Amino acid sequence: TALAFASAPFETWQGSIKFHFKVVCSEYHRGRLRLVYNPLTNNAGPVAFNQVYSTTIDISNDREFDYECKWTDIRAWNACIGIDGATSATFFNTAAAVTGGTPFDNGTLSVYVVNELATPSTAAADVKVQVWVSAGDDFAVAVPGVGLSQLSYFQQQ
Amino acid sequence: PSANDGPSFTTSKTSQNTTSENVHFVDGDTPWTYDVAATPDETSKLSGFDDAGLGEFLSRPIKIQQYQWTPGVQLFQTFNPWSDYFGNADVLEKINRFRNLRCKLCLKVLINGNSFYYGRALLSYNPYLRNDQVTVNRSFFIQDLIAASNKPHILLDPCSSEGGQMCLPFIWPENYLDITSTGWEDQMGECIIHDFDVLRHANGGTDPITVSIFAWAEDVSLLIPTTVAAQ
Amino acid sequence: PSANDGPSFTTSKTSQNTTSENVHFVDGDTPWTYDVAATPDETSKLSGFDDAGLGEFLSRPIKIQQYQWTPGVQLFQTFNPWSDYFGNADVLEKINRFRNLRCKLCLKVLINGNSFYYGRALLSYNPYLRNDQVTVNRSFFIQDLIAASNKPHILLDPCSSEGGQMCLPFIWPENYLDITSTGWEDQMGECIIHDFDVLRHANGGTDPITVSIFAWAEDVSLLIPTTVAAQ
Amino acid sequence: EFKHDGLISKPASAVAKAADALSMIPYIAPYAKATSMVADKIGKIARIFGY
Amino acid sequence: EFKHDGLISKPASAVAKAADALSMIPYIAPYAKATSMVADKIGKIARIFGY
Amino acid sequence: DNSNNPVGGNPIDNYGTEHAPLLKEDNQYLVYQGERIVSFKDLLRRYQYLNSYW
Amino acid sequence: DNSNNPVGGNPIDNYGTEHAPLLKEDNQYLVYQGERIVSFKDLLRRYQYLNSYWPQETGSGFRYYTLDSPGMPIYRGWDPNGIDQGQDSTAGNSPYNFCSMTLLNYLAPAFVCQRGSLRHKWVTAGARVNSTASVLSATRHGVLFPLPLAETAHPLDNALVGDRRSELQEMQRSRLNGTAITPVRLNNTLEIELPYYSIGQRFHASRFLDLAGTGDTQGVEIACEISDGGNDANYRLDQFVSVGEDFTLGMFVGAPIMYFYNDPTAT
Repeated sequence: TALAFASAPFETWQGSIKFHFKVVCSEYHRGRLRLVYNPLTNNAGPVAFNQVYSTTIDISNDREFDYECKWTDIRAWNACIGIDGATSATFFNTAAAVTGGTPFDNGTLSVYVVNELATPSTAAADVKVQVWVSAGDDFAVAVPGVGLSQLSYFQQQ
Repeated sequence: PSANDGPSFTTSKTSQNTTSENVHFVDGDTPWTYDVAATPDETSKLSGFDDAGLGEFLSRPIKIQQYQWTPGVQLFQTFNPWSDYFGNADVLEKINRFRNLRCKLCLKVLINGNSFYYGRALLSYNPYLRNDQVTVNRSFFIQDLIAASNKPHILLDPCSSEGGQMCLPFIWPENYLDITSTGWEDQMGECIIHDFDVLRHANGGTDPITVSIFAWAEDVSLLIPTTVAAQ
Repeated sequence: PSANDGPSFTTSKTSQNTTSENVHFVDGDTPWTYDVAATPDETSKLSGFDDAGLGEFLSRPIKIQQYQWTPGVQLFQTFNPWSDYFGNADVLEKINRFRNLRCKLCLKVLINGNSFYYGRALLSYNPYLRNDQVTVNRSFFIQDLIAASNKPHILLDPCSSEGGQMCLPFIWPENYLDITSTGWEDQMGECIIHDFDVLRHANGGTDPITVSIFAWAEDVSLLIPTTVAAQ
Repeated sequence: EFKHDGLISKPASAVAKAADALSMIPYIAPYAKATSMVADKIGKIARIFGY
Repeated sequence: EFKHDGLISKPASAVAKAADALSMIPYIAPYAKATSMVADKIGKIARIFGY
Repeated sequence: DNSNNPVGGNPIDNYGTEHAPLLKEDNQYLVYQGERIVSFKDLLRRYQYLNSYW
Repeated sequence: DNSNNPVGGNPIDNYGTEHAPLLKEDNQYLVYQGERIVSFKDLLRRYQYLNSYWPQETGSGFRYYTLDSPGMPIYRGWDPNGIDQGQDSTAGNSPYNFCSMTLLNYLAPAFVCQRGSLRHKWVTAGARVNSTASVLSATRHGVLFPLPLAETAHPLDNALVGDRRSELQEMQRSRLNGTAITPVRLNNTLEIELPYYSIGQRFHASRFLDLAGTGDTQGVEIACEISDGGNDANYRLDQFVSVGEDFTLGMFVGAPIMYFYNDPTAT
């Protein structure tokens, strides 16, 4: 991403990250999504409506919508993993919840189902959601470092 | 002030009477105090996160019920919103060493629907129900929808797929009902979802749809501390 | 407003956006609302009991330590006030689904004494102690009272039987230390009671006297909710 | 521009309390150089953008 | 601050008869640096405290 | 209704009362970093070792 | 009645009519000293010799000596993690630092907090061979992982030029971090300053004595070319430490426990 491109030469970051969700569906696919922010991690089952930050968007009026995750960490600056270090860690899981709470990130953002997907017929409906990502207004980077000393534009041979 | 202290700290003598949030100290003499003179600055606390606090914990919504209509099958459901909200594990840690509650439990119903589904259900609320030998709670009769349409009710359909929010007032002959006593929230009004016929679909689709019921307490007055574990 | 409702109730259509204490609802259409128009009056809530509330729960004092001087025996004690206050069972239910804390833990020492008892003890506070390979915590030496008399300290005697209250500032390199992580309050400063010699008595009385240490958090900033159980 | 001891007269690196205009976009005049230009034509704090 | 030949304009080490305010405490403004600050905001003789 | 925007953008109610609060902290780099890095054109003017030649 | 004051204070009539008379002598330092020392922050800005480092002790052939040192000077005595080895009281051996006791090392464990930039000088004294045109270079490390004090040699005299370039790319001098270089035959002195970068940290533990086995977040790598011929065995690097201008210490919590002893016999 351009967000990951512009933050690789640095060692600290802070600020807000903007996530743009984009549901591809017909006009007759209805339901509610739900966007949990959890600073640490989500438990293995259902997540309660209290004890987390959530939004519960209806996808009838807003099929496309962005959500800005502000800075709610115990520090002022988190560390930067780099593009070199992000290739070995799990940052998008879609089968379980990812592990946040590290000194490298600002928590985790998860999507749950509140109301089921309603269908206009007996056909199998394959609805997808796209995650686009950008920097928010708070976003800053500092400490120029060694984050791109191992990167290259030539393949591995 | 005086007497051999520097700019970094302060030694004083405070008052004989010390109050801090339900504990009073009536001291026999003025104690000594060592202050380390630590004033932090701004940009040391997160600003803008006063929305989800500890004092307004009972105004946080929890999903008390979730049901699914399938085409061909009716919704006849019965729940107690007061016994579902205050029977939660996480709110019961916050109403724990208190005794008096006096809330107002506003709930909300969300239904997703589609333009091809149709049918309609009635959600009604019975307010008090303590020595109530009438207002039957039994199996489905279509003639139980006439008595239930005079109670506080909402109509939920899948076609427009809209609506549903009631306020559910406190109504109770005492003020500040106890939290210690057994079954303290059970007989304070309950909701029933009757269905008028059956969920249908116009293209012969058989997918279920979801009816979600959220609830939260609105103007909480939680005020007398005690040592007894609140049920 | 209009449309077939009476003085006892109200049916309206509320907004599409519903916010209530960290849960937002972005609805696809304006839902329906049934209000039962229940305004209670005065003389239905207890007035004057806003002192011990839920939001200011961490400002409630708890007795973290209790010791007894006997004549002939010294007090050399060591405790961690941050690990004694926030290791309580009842405050750990209130800091439970939060993550950031940032308090200031003011403590208080009460000693009862008598005009015939004498002797004196020093209670000192070590502020940070994370990568601290100095400021030994060992057995009693009289030469550990010279280094401990430059730390925030109070002098406690039985003769005047007075004094004792420190403020204990936050000092920590990050703001808003985590509550989820293990040992999150242990390395934030600890108190030691040294005794200068020994408790004595002038009529040969041998009764013990009690030194009580209370503590409570002063300006709490508890603000980010999470699903993880707070240790 | 090319001036004698220009690093002394900068705020040059940092906070410079009125230099919290990092959310402002630099405007480049239609044939503006980098040296004798927008570092004096935008404002005092246009040297944190590299000009 | 960062000025040209700043050691000439100091009293810099010593007596400087009005520099017998060694019994005064230095006040630091809430976000004061050491360079372009309290050495000019307290007084002339605030350079014996190291500022 | 802003529904196929190539750059996106439809702000839904998130978990903050105060929008972008880290821009209102003026004296932040007097505490943590000492300097702020805003552009790459400022950072491209640091020399860096490329290669050696015998 | 001011009877258990933690700082004391109850002035009883002492043997002077005039209270504090030595503050009323304005021209006292025109007679005796020439200067007055009021603060330690003024005195911490005198450089003081810390330690010396010999580059012909790590590798072989013509190579590139690199030394990962902390930004704060290491401490003077019997470490459990010392870089040298001395003969102790049991007629055995124990780790020991043969470095000096600077004023920064003296003042820092009596305060809780510490923040600021730190200044170094690298002097490069000794003997040398006539065929040197080396460059002495200082380059800073990252602020996530503190590296301990270590010494490494990178060989530069391979037959392949690519296997020389791969050794020059294992170095911190090749990175985007701040680098200062100088030629030894022309200036031989760096005079660097390590800024206080941090991962959201307002200060660090000023009472942390184990700098040689852990390091801090202001570490620096010092690099210098060396050959295996004689008369380079006396080529060394001298470190002079001092204190930058944004430096401060926290709250004073008393002097530490001190120890007095001379240097042992180095074994």
